[PDB]
Amino acid sequence: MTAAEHGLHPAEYPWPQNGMLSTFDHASLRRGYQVYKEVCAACHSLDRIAWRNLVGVTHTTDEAKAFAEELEYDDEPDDEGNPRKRPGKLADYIPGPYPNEQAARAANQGALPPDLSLIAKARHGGADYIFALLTGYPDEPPAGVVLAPGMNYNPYFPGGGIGMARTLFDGVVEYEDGTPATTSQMAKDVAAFLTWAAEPEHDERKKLGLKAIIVISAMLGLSVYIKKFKWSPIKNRKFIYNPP
Amino acid sequence: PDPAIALHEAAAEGPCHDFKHHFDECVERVTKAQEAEDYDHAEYKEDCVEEFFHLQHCINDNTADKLFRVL
Amino acid sequence: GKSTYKIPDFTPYLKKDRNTDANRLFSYFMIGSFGMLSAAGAKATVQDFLSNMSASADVLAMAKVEVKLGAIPLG
Amino acid sequence: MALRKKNSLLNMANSYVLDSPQPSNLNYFWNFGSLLALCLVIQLATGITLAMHYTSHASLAFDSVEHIMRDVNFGWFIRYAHANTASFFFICIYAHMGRNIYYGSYKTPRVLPWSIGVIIFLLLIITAFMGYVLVFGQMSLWGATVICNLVSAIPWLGEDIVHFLWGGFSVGNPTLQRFFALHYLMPFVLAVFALLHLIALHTAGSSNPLGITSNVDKLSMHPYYSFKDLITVFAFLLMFTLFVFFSPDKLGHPDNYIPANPMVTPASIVPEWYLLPFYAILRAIPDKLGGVIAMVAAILILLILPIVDRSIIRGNAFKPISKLLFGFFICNFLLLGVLGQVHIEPPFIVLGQICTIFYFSYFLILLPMVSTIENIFFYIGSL
Amino acid sequence: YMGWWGHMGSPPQKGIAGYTISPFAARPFAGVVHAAIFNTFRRTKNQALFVILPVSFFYYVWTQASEKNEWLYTKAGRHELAKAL
Amino acid sequence: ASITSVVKTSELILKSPLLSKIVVPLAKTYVKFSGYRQLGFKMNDLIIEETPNMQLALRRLPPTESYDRVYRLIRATQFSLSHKLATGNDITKPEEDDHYLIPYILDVEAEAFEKDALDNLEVV
Amino acid sequence: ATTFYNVFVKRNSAFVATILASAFVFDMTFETAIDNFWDRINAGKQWKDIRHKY
Ligand code: HEC
Ligand code: HEM
Ligand code: HEM
Ligand SMILES: CCCCCCCCCCCCO[C@@H]1O[C@H](CO)[C@@H](O[C@H]2O[C@H](CO)[C@@H](O)[C@H](O)[C@H]2O)[C@H](O)[C@H]1O
Ligand SMILES: CCCCCCCCCCCCO[C@@H]1O[C@H](CO)[C@@H](O[C@H]2O[C@H](CO)[C@@H](O)[C@H](O)[C@H]2O)[C@H](O)[C@H]1O
Repeated sequence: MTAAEHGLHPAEYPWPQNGMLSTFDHASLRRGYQVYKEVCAACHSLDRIAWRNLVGVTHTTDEAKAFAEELEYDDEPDDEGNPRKRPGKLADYIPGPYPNEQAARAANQGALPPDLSLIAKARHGGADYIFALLTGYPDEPPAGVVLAPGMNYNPYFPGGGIGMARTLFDGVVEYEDGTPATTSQMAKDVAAFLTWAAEPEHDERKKLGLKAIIVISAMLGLSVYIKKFKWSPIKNRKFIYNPP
Repeated sequence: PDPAIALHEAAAEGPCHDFKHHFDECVERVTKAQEAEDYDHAEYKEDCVEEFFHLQHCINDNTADKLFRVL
Repeated sequence: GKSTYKIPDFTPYLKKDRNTDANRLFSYFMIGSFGMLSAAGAKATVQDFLSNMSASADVLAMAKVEVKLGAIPLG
Repeated sequence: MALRKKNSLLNMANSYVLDSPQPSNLNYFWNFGSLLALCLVIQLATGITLAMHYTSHASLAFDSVEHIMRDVNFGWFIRYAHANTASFFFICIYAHMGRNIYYGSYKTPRVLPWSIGVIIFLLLIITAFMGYVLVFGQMSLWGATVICNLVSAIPWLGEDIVHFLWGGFSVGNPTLQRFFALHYLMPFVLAVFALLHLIALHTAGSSNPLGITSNVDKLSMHPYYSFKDLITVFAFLLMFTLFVFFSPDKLGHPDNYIPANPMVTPASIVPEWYLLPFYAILRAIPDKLGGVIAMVAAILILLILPIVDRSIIRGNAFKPISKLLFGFFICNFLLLGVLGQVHIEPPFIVLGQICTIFYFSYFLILLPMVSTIENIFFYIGSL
Repeated sequence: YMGWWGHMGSPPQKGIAGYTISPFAARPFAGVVHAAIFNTFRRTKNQALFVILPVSFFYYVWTQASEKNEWLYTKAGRHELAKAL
Repeated sequence: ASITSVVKTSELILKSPLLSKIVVPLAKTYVKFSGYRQLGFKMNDLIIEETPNMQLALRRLPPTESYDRVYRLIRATQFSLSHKLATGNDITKPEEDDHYLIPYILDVEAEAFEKDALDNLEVV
Repeated sequence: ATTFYNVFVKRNSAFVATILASAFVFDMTFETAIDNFWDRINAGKQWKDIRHKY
């Protein structure tokens, strides 16, 4: 297959979470949530994430309750069996922009924007692919490329023509921590946030792995000593043969 | 402004200059070929995707670490 | 080569202090450490693994029912 | 008389794990048998636990796996342990089978444990294939579709058999629910056959790296091989830890994190890595039925090693030419694996055919010829 | 072809005296450094060709095949690709 | 393959001058690279024994030959488990690599094959 | 060494009790040690480090 059909392979960026002992940067996760909420969430759902998931990762209990309480969710029917709405709770999932696929495609010239909850695991490249894609729209497609109508050129996307246009531009978001919201900074934060959304156990998993590595290595060393200790009578055995 | 704009420009003029030239030459050829008539009824239409990939791959190798250092 | 009463040479391996309590105690320290890490590793493994059967996060979220009181009239 | 010998139940355990007389010179490649037993124990424990949280209905399957990852305490670990140990199971089984082929473990008097072993290997393949479908991601669905359609090649009744397997006209909910029930069962069948091949082996005992009798010099299984097994258990657990905790998705396909969609076809539909050599063999034959037969024959041909090896000596330790041929056979098997996941393009099409011919000619031509000539060289060379 | 302890199926043994010492009396790691360096080197040197020859051959075959495949799917390889299909 | 087969084919080769000129040097190199002599084995110690015919041949070994074979097997097993090679007098020299077992197995197989033939005789 | 052997090692009941008590101590202390070390190598990155802003 041609390189174009594969898509250009994203660079390996030095993410904070790269590194056997490294967690996510939670300040970046919080900023990335804000990019999700203000830019991506217009077209993309994050359906696997509940408000409670943000608590103690990016937000306090009160902030997350406030986000939930601003929305309306379907309640159980009232006593005459008529539909009712309630305010959101921490157990509720973050609601998506569209009621069904047909509505989603109608708003995006036929293309269906995927749910982003697993996108960092569902694409080769992970955070690097998301970062490369969001920052990799050239001003002009390479001479000779004919884009289908409603397609945008992006070399990281296989085949080159993606139905999503460039969306991150310097200062589309105003970060609440005073960080300069440049295209690169926003792409880095939202890629970090999406990686967390795909693998929220990441920080705990790598710490438990460090404990396991240490214990298992010590046990491996001791098991070698013990095996050698027990085998030495066999290894050291000597014979004298006197032919009968 | 976006730190990447300057880093990418510097890498194209510097360590990735040979690749930049090939991309430039390619675009010149393709544009000129599109200008010529009976291009629409040609068998093979050349693009510059390959050259573009070679250049971008090169820029990324010389920039990725620098860019994340200033974010 | 012929006499079986002449023990083959074991001097490359023999410890001088083979009959001492210190000598045995060292090897039991190694065995004991191994048993200790195996016990601590088993305990960790069992506890973390079996915890899958305790109420999951979504179940724990569906507990603690909150009820308003403004809606409820007197009597 | 000691209780471990006198009581019939204790004596069965005793005969297999304690007083069992072993050769005194087994090398570390005799440790894969206990690693395979460990993988089987891990897969049973993790698999039964996943079954407590998984839902086999197609509307909920993929989401139940996400619930395991996200909500169940340690669910991420149990899921990653189960998925990675499936790969480790195949690494250990290829090592165990490679040991058996190099050291002549298939020769008399061990033809029966070897022949039951070949069935164990077939059951492991089926077990792993059904388990992979249960996620119900894109690779799950499309892998099930293409692999189950190979049955359509069976003449006359093939199409009918496929619809019967699927329980419908395509891979869907009926297929997923039956694969769950069979995936749960098949590991128990596998454990029985594993036990059978050991009982069959117990009549001759383990072979050994020199290929000679060990009846002259036996060691108890315990404590010698118990403590030697602990070393490779902890080495395995270190590898397990590195994948499960630090790189849990290295051995997987990202497309399996997209929910199954019968409309969109993924760019490349490949089996899991451990099935790749058999897929390359199937591609090599242009005919559909031809390809299926070749692929099955590639596993069943292991049953003829007892016949085609004409050597008067067991195993390769002392056979320089056989060792070279074995080296080429193994590397060819790895190349077939690689070719199983490339695109169907030049020049890999022809290369796959040449590697397929080499694979079969090992059994049919080279091993019978080389083993015949080495017999003559040992005789003449030592006169 | 295997009996059990006391009747294992060995031909009659006679004339061999076997000697060994207690695990507590021995140094388990005696001669470890010599073994780790010189013994491993000897054992590895004697088996090296049986690994190197097939691995190097099949790696070269792969390398040539993968480089050709890559070249056929470039612009330069258009014509050769057309013939190859 | 039967020892009978191997011995007969070898004798065809040793008869042909051309064939022996090219095969005998190869066979000697093969034996050197095989390396069984470096564990103190003789070639015949390596022959598979778990067969009725071979068990009968081994029972017919003279007691001395039998006791020496047991020692070579035990000694080689101890070299194998220690990852050492024979040194000095433990290495089998080419002149010691005698076919002590071949005559016994050839007689066992001779009778076994005659019995198979005679089980299929047809009175003419 | 004799004393230590006689008290903690000679009886297997005592040996196993000492091993289990040591495993209990190891488990608690290792937990605390790793927790602190993990917090130091990942300093300023964790929620506990930024929580004070909110
Ligand atoms: C107004 C529309 C719109 C906005 C805003 C938007 N997207 Fe998308 N996105 C799409 C559409 C449509 C697709 C599907 C494109 C296709 O498949 O051709 C898509 C696809 C993607 C993909 C998958 C590309 C692939 O490999 O399949 C990722 C990742 C993505 N978007 C992330 C983002 C992130 C991160 C943001 C913003 C911070 C974002 N999107 C903003 C419409 C949008
Ligand atoms: C030899 C034993 C086994 C092997 C090789 C095996 C293999 C597999 C594989 C490859 C998968 C797909 C894993 C993934 O990528 O997510 C899987 C999934 C699964 N297996 Fe097994 N398995 C075995 C035993 C069992 C047993 C005994 C059960 C008992 C029910 C079981 C239950 C499951 C379940 C519920 C899933 C789906 C959830 C998931 O994907 O994690 N497995 N298995
Ligand atoms: C679940 C999978 C398996 C398990 C748990 C298993 C376990 C074992 C064990 C414990 C032994 C004795 C120790 C050893 O030699 O390693 C052994 C020996 C053997 N196994 Fe397996 N095995 C499995 C699969 C296979 C397969 C697939 C084959 C063959 C294709 C096979 C063929 C043999 C043979 C021939 C022996 C005797 C080898 C010898 O000692 O010379 N086994 N197996
Ligand atoms: C053979 C079985 C014998 C009966 C034994 C019964 C064991 C069943 C008890 C399950 C106990 C789980 O108990 C609970 O475990 C988890 C780890 O799993 C601990 O959790 C602690 O470590 C984990 C990682 O290990 C972190 O995710 C967590 O933030 C931390 O608090 C809790 O502090 C503890 O209260
Ligand atoms: C490896 C998993 C551990 C569990 C063990 C497997 C359970 C099922 C094994 C039972 C199958 C019967 O297995 C059979 O048992 C008897 C006694 O137990 C063994 O008999 C062997 O040991 C006993 C004494 O130990 C002797 O009387 C006998 O001469 C000898 O052959 C057989 O060699 C074995 O083939």
